[PDB]
Amino acid sequence: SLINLKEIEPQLATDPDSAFFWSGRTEGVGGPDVAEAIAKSRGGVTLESTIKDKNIKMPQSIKAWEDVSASYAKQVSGEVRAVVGQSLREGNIWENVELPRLMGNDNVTKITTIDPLSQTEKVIFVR
Repeated sequence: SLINLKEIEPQLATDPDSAFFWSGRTEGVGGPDVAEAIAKSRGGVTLESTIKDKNIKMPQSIKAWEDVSASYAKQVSGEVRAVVGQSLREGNIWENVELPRLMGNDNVTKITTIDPLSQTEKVIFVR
């Protein structure tokens, strides 16, 4: 592996009701920077903003991101928000790594999606 997962994991923990996820684009609008803007404008964080703001060094590159994404998902609690576009990439981390671990996270109480362009919301899970 390209990273030292065991020492990074504690830094991926998030405050309750603060974690955001994201995937895809709608009419070409989306991606990690748009998700971070939506998240921070609403008082929350993303995986990328956590990595940047907690100064975690990230690049085998795909495996590193999968491991950190899974750890981030495992450590959230409360209400979760996800900026999910209409156009998703086959194999994306949100559907293949993160959302299954959110479903397996007994502390997740709600998942709400937000479109990256319109910001229309949909509740997709209530536990």
